[PDB]
Amino acid sequence: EVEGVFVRATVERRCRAGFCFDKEGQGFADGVLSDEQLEALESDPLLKVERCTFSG
Amino acid sequence: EVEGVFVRATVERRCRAGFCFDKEGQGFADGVLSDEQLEALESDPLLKVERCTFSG
Amino acid sequence: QFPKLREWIGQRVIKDMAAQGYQITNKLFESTVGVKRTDIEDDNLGVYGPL
Amino acid sequence: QFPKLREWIGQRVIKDMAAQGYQITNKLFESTVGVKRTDIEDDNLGVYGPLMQEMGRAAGAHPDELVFALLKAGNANLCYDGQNFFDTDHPVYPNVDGTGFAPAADPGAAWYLLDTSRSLKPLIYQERMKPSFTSMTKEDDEQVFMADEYRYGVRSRCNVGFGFWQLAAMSTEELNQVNFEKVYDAMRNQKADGGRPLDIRPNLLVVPTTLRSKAKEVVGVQRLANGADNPNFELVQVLDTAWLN
Amino acid sequence: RPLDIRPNLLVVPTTLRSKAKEVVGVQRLANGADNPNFELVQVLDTAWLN
Repeated sequence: EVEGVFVRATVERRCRAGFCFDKEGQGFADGVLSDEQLEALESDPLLKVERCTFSG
Repeated sequence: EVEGVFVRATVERRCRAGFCFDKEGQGFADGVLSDEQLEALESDPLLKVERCTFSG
Repeated sequence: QFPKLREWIGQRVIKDMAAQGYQITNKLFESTVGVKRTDIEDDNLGVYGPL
Repeated sequence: QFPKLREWIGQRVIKDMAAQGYQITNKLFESTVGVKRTDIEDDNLGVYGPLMQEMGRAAGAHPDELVFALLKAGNANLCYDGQNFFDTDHPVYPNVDGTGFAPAADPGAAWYLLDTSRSLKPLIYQERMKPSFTSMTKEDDEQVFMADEYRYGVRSRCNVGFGFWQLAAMSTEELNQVNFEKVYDAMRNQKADGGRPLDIRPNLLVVPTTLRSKAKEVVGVQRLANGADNPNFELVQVLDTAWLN
Repeated sequence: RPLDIRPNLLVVPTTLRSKAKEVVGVQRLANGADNPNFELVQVLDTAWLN
């Protein structure tokens, strides 16, 4: 099981091309790959964040 | 009337077809009918709740 | 009773306490037998009267 | 442990000693109930108020549940050896040993107790009373009462625990003599590094309520189930429980 | 969670009084084998039923 999910329509910093804008991607508290890119992508939320059990 | 919907921002337990998912915001708080099943319906308001009457 | 400790899984599974009312009423349980004044006061053995 | 003291002829072998470091993480447990603030005062029989304090009773009962859940998982879970706690292929230095309804034979007088618990933090009481949370001003008049727990069991010694019984008492030669006394012999025959004994003294028998009477018959009555005999009378004292199975 | 029940009363009709006493009250049940339930539940007999 993976612990870590953000499902409150919450905002996170995801960078597409030359800018970082609101979007929900990985949104997990565990990492095995893309750690350096995840840091920029996984900036903790701006707004209310609540976690669930995807169990994927 | 519906004294409380107990829906906004919260998701409760909904046991259907043998799998108890969490969605559809079926929260309620009254003694009208299916009072015993009210426990099962409200068995997992995992997320923060925010009541708002529908005046039903 | 207070719910069993399940797990962390990040969030809290909020629970609701259970009311288990059980209504029950009362009844009446009389019984008796009819007799006669003359019979009680005229019998000699006297076993008619320990009612 | 040290190697056995060997004979001396011409020179001394400078032996070495092994190490079996065991790793196990911590888990977090919680149970909370959401209640209406107005309702707790709106009562005259003194009920619906003690329920919030009932989380203390729940937390007090929690460690037993955790330890016995780990006991149930014993067959599934792995010990320091890397095999299952109750496994028939426990790796000993020269060869492989084997210790595999819901039985378990344990020592109690040893310096270690099997299935050791971990009361890492106390049964702290978590509460949601009034102007301490947002559930009560920018929300309904809701209050939650919770008991946080940060404990976990341990698979301590898989070379002293035995399970997987057809626990029975009959004929004093085939059912008990070959299963319970078999476990007795296996536990007392355990050998450590160098071939020395572990000084295993089985004195704890843990079984669910279903096996309580039959365990009492195994330990407590001179005759087993047919009037033949009972070699295992007053050898292992059984404590009943229901948390497992 | 277990209820932690401690059954200590055995109430049976008169026709079962002897069998209940055998279950609790003697070391052997009916064939000299054993009685695991000896001195376990104190049996009280009753004749208000059946």
